Amino acid sequence: YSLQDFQILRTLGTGSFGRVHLIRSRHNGRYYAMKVLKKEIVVRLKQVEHTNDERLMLSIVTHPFIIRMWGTFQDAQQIFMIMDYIEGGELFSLLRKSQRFPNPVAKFYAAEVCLALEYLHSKDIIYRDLKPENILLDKNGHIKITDFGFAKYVPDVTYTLCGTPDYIAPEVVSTKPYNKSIDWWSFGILIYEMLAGYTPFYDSNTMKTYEKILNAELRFPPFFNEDVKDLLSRLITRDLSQRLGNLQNGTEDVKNHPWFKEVVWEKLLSRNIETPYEPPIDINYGVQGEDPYADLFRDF
Repeated sequence: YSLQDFQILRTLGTGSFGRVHLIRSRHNGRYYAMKVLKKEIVVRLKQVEHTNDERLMLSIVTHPFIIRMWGTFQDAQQIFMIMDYIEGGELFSLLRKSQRFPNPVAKFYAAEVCLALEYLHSKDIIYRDLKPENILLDKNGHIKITDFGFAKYVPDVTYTLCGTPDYIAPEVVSTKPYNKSIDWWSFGILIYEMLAGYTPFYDSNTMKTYEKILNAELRFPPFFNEDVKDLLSRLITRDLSQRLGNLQNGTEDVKNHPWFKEVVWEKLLSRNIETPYEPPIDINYGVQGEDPYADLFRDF
C-alpha cells in the first residue's frame, strides 16, 4: 500500500493529530478512510505508545462488528492508517437525535456489541472504552466498534485506570486489579443509556461521578421491562461474584439471558438478518526529508 495507490477525495474530519480523508483505491475503486497523524505532534503530546498499541490491536483482531485496518505506511512526517469507510454516523448522535431507544433497537445493538465483546474476550483482550460514541453504524445498519486505543491483552489482571467516567466500573475507580469483566459493567451502562437517555450515575462534575459509581443506588425508569431490569441488575453489580459475564460460563450467561431469547446469535453474526435502521446517502503528504522519529514509528 502506497500514497499513490489511492486518490484522496475529501476531508471527513479534523483529529487532534491531523485530518482523515475519504479515499478511493485506484486499483479496484474501493473506499477507505485515511487517518493521518503528524509524528511531530504525536510525540510533542507524549502519545507514541498509545498510537503503536492501537495499530497492533487492529492488526490482530478481525470481526464483522470490529472496524478493520487494511494497512499503514508513512512518509517523512506523518503516518497513514487505511481503514474501513463507515457511512452511517455514531450511535451517540443517533441517540441524542432520538432521545431514547426502544427495547428492541437497544436489544439489537446490544446483541451485536455482545458478539464482538465475546470475540475480544475469547482472546483475553478487553476493550475498556465502551461508549455510544465509539460505536459506528454502516450503511446497512450494522455495528462497527471503533477506537481500540485502550484495549489490552489481559490474561489475568491489570491496573491502568482509563475510560470514560460514567461508563467506568467501580473496581477501576478504586484502583483494584481487574479482568475483562469491567467490559460487562460498561456494557450494562451502554444499555441503560440507550433506554433512558442518560447514564445511571451521571453528574456534571467528575468526582461527584466517581462517587455515585462507587456509592449509589441503581434506580430504573418505569418503562423498563423486567428483563432489562434484571439483566442490568446483574450486569451493573459491584460484586464480581454475581456480575454476568464473569461467571462459570463466561459470555454464555449474557448471551443466554432472557432479554436475548429471540436472538439467533448465528444469523446476526453473519449479517444475514434485518436491521432496525439503515443510515442514508498544510497537506503535503509524501514529503520525505529526514525523520527524527522513524526510530519510533517503525511498525507503520
